[PDB]
Amino acid sequence: PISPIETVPVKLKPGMDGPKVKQWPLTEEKIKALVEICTEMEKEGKISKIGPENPYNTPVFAIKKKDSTKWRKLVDFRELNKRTQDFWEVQLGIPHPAGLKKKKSVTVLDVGDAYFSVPLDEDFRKYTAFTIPSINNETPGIRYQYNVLPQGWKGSPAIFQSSMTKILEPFKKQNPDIVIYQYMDDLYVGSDLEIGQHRTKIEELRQHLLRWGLTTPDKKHQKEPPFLWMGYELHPDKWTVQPIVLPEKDSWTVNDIQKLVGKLNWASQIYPGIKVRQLSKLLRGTKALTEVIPLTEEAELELAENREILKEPVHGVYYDPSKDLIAEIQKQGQGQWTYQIYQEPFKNLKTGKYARMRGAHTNDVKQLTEAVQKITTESIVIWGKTPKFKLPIQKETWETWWTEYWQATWIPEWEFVNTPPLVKLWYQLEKEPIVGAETFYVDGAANRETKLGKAGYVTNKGRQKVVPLTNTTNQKTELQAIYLALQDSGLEVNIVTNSQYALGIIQAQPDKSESELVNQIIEQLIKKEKVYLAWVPAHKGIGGNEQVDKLVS
Amino acid sequence: PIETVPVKLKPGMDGPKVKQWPLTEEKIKALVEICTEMEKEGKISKIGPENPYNTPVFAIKKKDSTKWRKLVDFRELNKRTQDFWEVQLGIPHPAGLKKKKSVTVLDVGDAYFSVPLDEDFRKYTAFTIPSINNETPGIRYQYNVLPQGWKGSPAIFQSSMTKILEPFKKQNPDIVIYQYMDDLYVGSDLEIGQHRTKIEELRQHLLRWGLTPFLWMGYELHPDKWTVQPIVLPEKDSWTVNDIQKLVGKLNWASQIYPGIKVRQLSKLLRGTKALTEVIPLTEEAELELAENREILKEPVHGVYYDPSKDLIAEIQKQGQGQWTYQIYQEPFKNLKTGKYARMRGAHTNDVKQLTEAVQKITTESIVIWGKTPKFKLPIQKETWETWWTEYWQATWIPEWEFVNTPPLVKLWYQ
DNA sequence: TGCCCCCCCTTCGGTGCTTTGCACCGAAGGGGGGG
Ligand SMILES: Nc1ccn([C@@H]2C[C@@H](O)[C@H](COP(=O)(O)OP(=O)(O)OP(=O)(O)O)O2)c(=O)n1
Ligand SMILES: OC[C@H]1O[C@@](CO)(O[C@H]2O[C@H](CO)[C@@H](O)[C@H](O)[C@H]2O)[C@@H](O)[C@@H]1O
Ligand SMILES: [Ca+2]
Ligand SMILES: [N+]
Repeated sequence: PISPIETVPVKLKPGMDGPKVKQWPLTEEKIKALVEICTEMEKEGKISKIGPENPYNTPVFAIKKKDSTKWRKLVDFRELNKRTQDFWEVQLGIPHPAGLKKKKSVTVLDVGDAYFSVPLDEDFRKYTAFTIPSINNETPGIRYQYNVLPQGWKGSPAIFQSSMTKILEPFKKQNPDIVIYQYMDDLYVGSDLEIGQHRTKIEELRQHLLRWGLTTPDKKHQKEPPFLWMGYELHPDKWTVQPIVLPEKDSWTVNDIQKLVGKLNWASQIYPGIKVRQLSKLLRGTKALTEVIPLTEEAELELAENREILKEPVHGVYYDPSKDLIAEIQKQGQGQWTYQIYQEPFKNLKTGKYARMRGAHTNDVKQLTEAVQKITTESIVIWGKTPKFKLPIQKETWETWWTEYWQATWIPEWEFVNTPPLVKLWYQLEKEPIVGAETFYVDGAANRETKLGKAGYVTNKGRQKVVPLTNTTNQKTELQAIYLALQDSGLEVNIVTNSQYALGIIQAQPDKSESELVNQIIEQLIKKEKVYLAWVPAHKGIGGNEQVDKLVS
Repeated sequence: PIETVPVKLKPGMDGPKVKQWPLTEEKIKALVEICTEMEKEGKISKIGPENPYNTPVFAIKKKDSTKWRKLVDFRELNKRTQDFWEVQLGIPHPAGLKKKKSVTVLDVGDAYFSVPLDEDFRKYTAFTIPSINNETPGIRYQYNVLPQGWKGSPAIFQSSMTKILEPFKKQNPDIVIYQYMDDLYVGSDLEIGQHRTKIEELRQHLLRWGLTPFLWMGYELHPDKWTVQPIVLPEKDSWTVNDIQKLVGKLNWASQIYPGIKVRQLSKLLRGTKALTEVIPLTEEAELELAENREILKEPVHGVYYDPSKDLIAEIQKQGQGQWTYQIYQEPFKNLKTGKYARMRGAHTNDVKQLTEAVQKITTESIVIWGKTPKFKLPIQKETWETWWTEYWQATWIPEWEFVNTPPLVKLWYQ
């Protein structure tokens, strides 16, 4: 046969043979539409018919193109993919319009039958064999093998995407004034040239692609803005995402909320202030995908707030490398954060949100540090540099945090922005014991079998307490003893525990916790004026620790 | 006309399949310029997706260096590459390198590019250059010569290296030379001027082979001036209840290292239920118990020696105010070295930058003293470290590390 | 009823010290999106 472009050697995993899966029953409406498409691939030379010496076979089906009258052919190579060698995908990410520079001339192209315009590895074509019913399995039928990249094979996207780059590489090197964003078969080409020289280079590229067997039909040739590209709309000075459809159903299932939150996440890249905490909080729970969930009072308000954000059309701007990048974060409450990235005020390049709750106990300062890290990586991906940060945290607050924390932490070059609610530390433990403050020696204990336990304290002023606890653990009683000391103490208190577990949690100054008991401890710590925590080894005959260990054990 | 040394992987192991992480604009421009020049010289060649292997790559600037230096994270490949001690291509470690008054480190990695690599092994040295905003998909390359940062390059080149060093080693028999990865460690007891003179001689000695990042840079060490940070008990004459509680907790922990420490007579001082700020005198039995404990902390730990077959482990503690402590060990509580860093670069403003400098300092000391790179237990969150550490790295090697979170319940290594 | 990539939110099981309870993390399955 004819040889299109340079092929790619493909192998099977060692000791593995081709697939033998046969075919499942197919409806007559699909069997009829398939034999028409098979004949076209034979004419163009994309598929050969000879396969009596081929014991392999892979099931085939067909579904229609996205809002297009054409049926798409697909082969379920899932058995072949298990037996095919591994590839390294050259697709490392997704391009974003916020990283595009403004250009005077723009063109968008789509390659015709891309996968079918690249020659497959000669020795591998035998394993791509497939059978199609002739007339409801009455007669044997037509067997075939792929001569090009088939849709459904795990190696098809990587092989085409790499061969596409080799063809464009000489064109890009010989035209440095041009910018080419290649993503699968779709092509973005922009320059600051006059549209006449632009359409000239565009046709030069169209011929160059045709010089390797790649068609560029005019039905997909976009010459006039707004350019539909990667699901956005590209205007000369601004860009915006294509319209987003919000399901307005009155009976929400589990699968409905999953679709709702997914669309809100996609919208948050340009629509600022999107919240999905209370809406996603409805999905937690081992519920079936069809179970109907009633929307809570907080989730209904959250959905209404998101509806108001999407009523007005929002647009982003393009990147100017001559100006700095500015990233401004705002706290939304309940561990929610939104940010905007811009270069000139009120002209956002893109927006986003960070709502990840990592860890059982945390504070806003930690969550802000994590949001900064998300933005930093996101900015390096899109623009290759770290933005200047405007954070709702005072320099004094941040200085106190990182200098005193035991883990290394840091924020890049940033300045304070007085946009409430400000992030702060809600309490600070003293570094030295408090003179004149009552000293509480706390301890706890619980039975590993009965899950029953006691927790109490004893002070230097003679004050004592022991409380029995049911359905508890060693860790819970140790926390409970600290909570008792905080409740029964003045505004200034020294507390001596032997609980490494509790002390590790509290010293990290959390302001929120998944544990109801830790949250109550946090509430007491904010009320106090001076708190000192100290640790002592257990069973060493130390102060009240030996005394209170007997009381609770 | 040089035949290639065949290389195999450890049996039962595939190749490295580590994803490429995002790179800043300045690092991508540096890699594109370097990889284009390395492609003209045949040192690398483009590959496709049929190669399932990949290794991260980025660029660094060494200390006081204005030009970029390509650096590949061959950590996953080195662990999967056969250990050349079994092929007897290992480099013995001179115990006298740590005793010389001055040690200079030279980047001799540029010489590896002259030796070809085994054809069957080139597929494992694959890497990918990313593009800003994913304008272009991954541009994958693979090595055709000995790559920098790979543990097999100095081993294969060692036969070539010892010949180039024979005239200098014989003219200067009192100079110790050690080779580790892309670096060459040269130590002598001469005067500083005569030392740098002998270093400049060794540079021009290599150019005599070069005719038949660059060699001009060098960094001076002083291992004879390296000290250790011992465990110390504070000296007070009036002790509060809280002071003694901290002391007993510290001594109780230290007893895991020194089994002779007792706290029986000091714990009995904390018999009652006293306020923490109450000053209490020391009993007669307690004064002897404290004095006897300081003597134990002076003498060395029994049974602590370096095992060449065990890995080195390093822990680092953030003490604040720019202070950083560290311990190197193989078995727990059997520390081979303890130390403390202060006023490093980035002090009082950047924790990640200081931690990066400490990791480099500890690894360098480990190479000089034992010829190994330890595995680090870093006191930092995983995402916090992986976001910034490349911006402050200035070494040609990269050690293994994991992340921990240990609150300092007992200020053990720094009062 | 196919293939490849990226993002967020939740669950679940493995791992190692807080230890036999509890906290963390990476994989996986749901969704969004791209071709
Ligand atoms: N469902 C999908 C969608 C896309 N693809 C990949 C992506 C692309 O690399 C290739 C599609 O090749 P085509 O060239 O046929 O793409 P279109 O449907 O746009 O066809 P047309 O505009 O030329 O008439 O196959 C795919 O596997 N499966
Ligand atoms: O920082 C750890 C981080 O790096 C990765 C990818 O680069 O792995 C590298 O670091 C590990 C820890 O030292 C090595 O074991 C590994 O060989 C090396 O590639 C990630 O795996 C990890 O998240
Ligand atoms: Ca197409
Ligand atoms: N106990």
